[PDB]
Amino acid sequence: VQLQERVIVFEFFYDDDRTMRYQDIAQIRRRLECSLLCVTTGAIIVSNDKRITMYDFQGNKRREWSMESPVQLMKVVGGMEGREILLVGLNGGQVMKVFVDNPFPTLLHKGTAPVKSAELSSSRSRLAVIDSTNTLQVLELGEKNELLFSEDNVTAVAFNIDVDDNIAFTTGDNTLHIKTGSLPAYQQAVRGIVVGFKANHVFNLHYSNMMVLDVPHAHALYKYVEMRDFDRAYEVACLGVADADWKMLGLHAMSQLRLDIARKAFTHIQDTKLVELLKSLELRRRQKDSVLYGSILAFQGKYNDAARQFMKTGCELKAVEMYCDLKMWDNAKKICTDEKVLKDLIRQQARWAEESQNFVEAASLYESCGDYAKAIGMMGQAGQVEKL
Amino acid sequence: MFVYLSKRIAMPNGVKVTSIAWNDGQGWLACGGEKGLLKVLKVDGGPQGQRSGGLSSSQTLEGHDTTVDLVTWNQQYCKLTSSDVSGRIIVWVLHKGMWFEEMVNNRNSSRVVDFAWNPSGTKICITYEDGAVIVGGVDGNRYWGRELPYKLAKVCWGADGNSILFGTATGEVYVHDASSGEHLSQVEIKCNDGKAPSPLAGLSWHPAWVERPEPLATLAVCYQSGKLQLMTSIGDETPCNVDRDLPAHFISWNPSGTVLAVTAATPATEENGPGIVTQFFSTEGVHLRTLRVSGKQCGGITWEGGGLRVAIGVDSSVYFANVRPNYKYCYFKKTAVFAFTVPDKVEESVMFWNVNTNERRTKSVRGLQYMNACKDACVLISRPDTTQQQRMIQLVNAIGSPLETRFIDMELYTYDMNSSAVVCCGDESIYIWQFRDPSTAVDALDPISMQASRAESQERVIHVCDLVRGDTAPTMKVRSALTNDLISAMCVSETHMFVSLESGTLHVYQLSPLQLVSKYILFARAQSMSVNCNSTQLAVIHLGGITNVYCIEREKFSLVPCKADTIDGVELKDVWNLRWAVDDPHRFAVMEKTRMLVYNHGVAEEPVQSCANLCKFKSLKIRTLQLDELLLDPERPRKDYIVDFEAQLLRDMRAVLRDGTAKEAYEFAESHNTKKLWELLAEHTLFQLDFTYAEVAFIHCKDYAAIQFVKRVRSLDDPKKQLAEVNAYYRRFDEAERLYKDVDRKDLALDLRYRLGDWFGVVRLVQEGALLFQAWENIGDHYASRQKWSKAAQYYTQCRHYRKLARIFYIIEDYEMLTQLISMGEHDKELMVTLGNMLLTVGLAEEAAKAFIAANEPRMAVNGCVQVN
Repeated sequence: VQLQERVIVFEFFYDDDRTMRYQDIAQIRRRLECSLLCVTTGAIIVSNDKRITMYDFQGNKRREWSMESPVQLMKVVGGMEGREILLVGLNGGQVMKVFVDNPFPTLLHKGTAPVKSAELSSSRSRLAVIDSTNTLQVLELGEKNELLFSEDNVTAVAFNIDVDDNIAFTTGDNTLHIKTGSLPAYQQAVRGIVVGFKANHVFNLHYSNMMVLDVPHAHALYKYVEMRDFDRAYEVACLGVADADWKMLGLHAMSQLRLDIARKAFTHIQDTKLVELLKSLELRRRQKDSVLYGSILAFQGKYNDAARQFMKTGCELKAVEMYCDLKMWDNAKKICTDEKVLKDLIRQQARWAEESQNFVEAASLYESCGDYAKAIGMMGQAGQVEKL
Repeated sequence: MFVYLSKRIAMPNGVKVTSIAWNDGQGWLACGGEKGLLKVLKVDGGPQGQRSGGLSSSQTLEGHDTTVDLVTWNQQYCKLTSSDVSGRIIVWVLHKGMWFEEMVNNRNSSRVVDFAWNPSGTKICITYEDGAVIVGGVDGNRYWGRELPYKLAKVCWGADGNSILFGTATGEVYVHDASSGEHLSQVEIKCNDGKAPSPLAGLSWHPAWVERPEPLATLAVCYQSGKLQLMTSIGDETPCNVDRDLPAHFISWNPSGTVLAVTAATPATEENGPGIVTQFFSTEGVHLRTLRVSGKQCGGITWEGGGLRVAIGVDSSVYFANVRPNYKYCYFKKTAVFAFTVPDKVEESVMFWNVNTNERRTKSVRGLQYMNACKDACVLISRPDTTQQQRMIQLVNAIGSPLETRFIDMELYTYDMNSSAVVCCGDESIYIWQFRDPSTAVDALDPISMQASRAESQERVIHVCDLVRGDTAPTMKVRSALTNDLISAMCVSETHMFVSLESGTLHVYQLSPLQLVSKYILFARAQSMSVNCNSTQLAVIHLGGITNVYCIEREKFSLVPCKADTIDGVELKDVWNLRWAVDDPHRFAVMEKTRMLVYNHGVAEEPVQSCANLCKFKSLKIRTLQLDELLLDPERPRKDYIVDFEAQLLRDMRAVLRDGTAKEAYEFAESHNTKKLWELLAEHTLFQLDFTYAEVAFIHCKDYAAIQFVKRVRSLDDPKKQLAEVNAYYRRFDEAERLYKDVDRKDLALDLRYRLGDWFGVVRLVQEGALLFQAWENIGDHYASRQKWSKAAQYYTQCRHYRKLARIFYIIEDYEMLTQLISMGEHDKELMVTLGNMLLTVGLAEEAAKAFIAANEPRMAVNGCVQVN
């Protein structure tokens, strides 16, 4: 806290009763003039115009850097104790890392406009730069900063502290975009600027009001499922999606002949029907995408579409047996066309009628089949003397 | 919010009630009456005591020579106080369960008109008609006494506890100090005309929101004329003054502070005769409900300590009216959803509680006003600003992840949702947000949320009176064309939409497309409506209280108004909840009075004694939620608040399967032909190792997966493994692993525990006597996804999986072990490149360079040393 004549450094701690407390651990009785201030583990840093001066907690100077342009932004991005990184933006478009042990800043970004705000990724392998024109550029850092994306009229930006490729930026039309990877951005249209971004929350400040907004991981999951990339779909899902979302993910993974992620998506559902579907599918796989999506839809509850899918591959026998096993022969008769399979299907009808205590119908089915050897006994059981 | 009479207690001798006061802490109701009648009854406020009618104690006290005029309670010490016309005041304290006097005083100066306790229950303001005030302590230590000049008639206590509000005989209200008692200020009144001094009948300030950032309008000032003015502070400038035509004599806030109750003794002017009419409002002045009983004189009105019962002194008797508060809740996908208030916030906390896994996700919603659900999604409607008439409509999924949002700037009053639209009605206009293509088949592949996201939204705003057709142009322009018939209720089906008007007309629209396809005439205005599964029958709770199930026929769809055909055998009074069977169009459950009835085809079952709110009705099962107990510990829901009932058909099938042959169960199932009965039959015969009944049951109800399961179980040989698999099917995993062990097969047990995905159990099974490392890695992934970095690091170190362990260490800002990792990862090259890049980015280039040379490529090492100088 920079006061009118001192700088007071507090430290936060918890007592025995698990109630957080503050203790003032340092006072620096130096009237300091700066445009930017940054505290760290053991030293404070002030910055005015061109000069960045780092002081210890007593008040003795520790280091100083002279830049090329006046400093617009300064922010500690974390590091080892006593070797903590800084991030500086200059009027010349230079974004640089100022290690508190080094006297030499390292160049990250060379921009064409004064840098108003810039933040580093959680993994610090990607960088977001806001220029003087309120134009945001996110690039992959390296020997040359390869640009990933750019978006205009950005008022604020934040990186996800817990997730690497997850950005949340608020534009000037009071809209809060949330990008993940290469996907488009979920848009919420909320007032104020985004000041923080964790894995499952967005801390958005509007004047004097801080609001915590949930991060929809289902929205990214849908898009990842749509374009048939499933690794990122699973990774976004693990951050917390509803049970129906896991169900849909597993079903789509199965329908793309990708069962390894399917076995993992149905761990979070607690629905044994999909689990037995999975184990039957792997029973097949230990021994065709249009063949097995028919099986998926059969287990789903749409047998007509399943049979159509089995028609698509040209093998009608599997759909014929599937319709036989449901014991509705009306829909099984049209699909079956082989000369022997008509007799086989009516024989199965006769056997089922025999086992279903429907004796007159069984006799009629046998007369259609012509199996008089069993038809005599079935007709005797039915009890019509004249027909006998 | 619903009300219904549920008890009546007669005073001895028929002595007319003059005062009544109900304790909160324990439940000791107290009543008073002329000739010095004073009674203390004990009622159990728990739902068990409401079902069993618990009245444990009844003691007639004495010590008053004339009518007991004022009765007040102290809930911190459970101390009663009573008054008399003669001018005596008696305090009463419980000794070993009974009531005895502790102090009797007689001022012999004036008649006491009020006294009250602070929220702490530490000071009592005994005030008289001459204006004399005495503030006494708990024991009796007189803090201060005064003789104020004006004539006092009503006295309240400040919410904070440092101010005392007084009321004059004329009608003016002042604010004084708790300690000094000087004339601090005067409340700004505007309901009072000021032409003539009107006496006041209610003055209560509920302290439930003292430490609230925006304190609610819990102050209440009521006059004998009937003008109610709800203020939020001592000198609030914009009260929510809501007027009522009826007069007023007594008011009472509920213990939650969320409902005010104002009672009036209506004379024989009306054709209904003399009576007692109680109006129940919310804190915003919204009129919630009204209960009318027969009587001539009103003695008082009290609330039960749980705020679920109101005791009304009608002439020479006491009525207990059970109060069903309007709970904003829903249930879907094995997930209850319910909102509740915290005293230190303005927002409302909406818990999404999965009861199958007890998983809790709390969402903060500001000014929530509606909640509903369908298939795979829920709808939350809120008003973030009370002044600004902007309504936020958020479609969310099961765990609360927001799916879609809309903002409509018109004043809605009724709301509803189906699988493809959200419909909200104001006075006359109707907003329809179709967020999904209704022609698309909702399934597990394409749930409501995914289809809603992938598709486009169509918003319309139509009027009640205009005959919307298929070719009518959609518009977002509300119309305030002055039509007298305002909308009173509204309901939505999966294929239609039903609006009720204030007169009693019933418009029936389609949805896809939006056509006003019919009109009907109902017995009176509908205050609540619901529609069966296939939109053939429609249950309506009218304004009087009578519920009727009208028939809706597509053949009889004509634009001309006509009478609607009801259903015989269904005429219910005082219904406060209803649900329709989502799979059977005829069955429906009704919570009325204190009991549940499960109608099928119009004929009910035996009443079931319950007060749990109805949540779901499906597969002959009825899931209900005891919200009155759940809201006592909103942050700590217990599965014991979920109560499952069954239909008589289901109970009869259970009885047949319990003590009957398999053939009798088969005959029962074939005669009644319900999916649930076939599933139950198949389950019971599978647990008894007979598979033909299971096969025919899984054939009659359409389930190909279960048929394949039964065939797979049949194809096995060892019956113990078959019973283990059957236990695995029906979520009996402990027994399945037991029966797998009993055939010396631990492999099948660990496979079961891995497929179910409790990797803790896989760890337990593996440790008993690769896969242990795999289970540890999965637990580490689970703990990482919940941002538990320490425990994830624990299980990754136990797994010895350094690729993710390094990322963990980078996250914790713990570079000691990060630099350590090189020694144990030297045989990994890619890990070295990643570690060197990480330490390059963090600036530690020495360990970065040694990691890079552990990768046998030092050009990046010298590069990193150069870039950091």
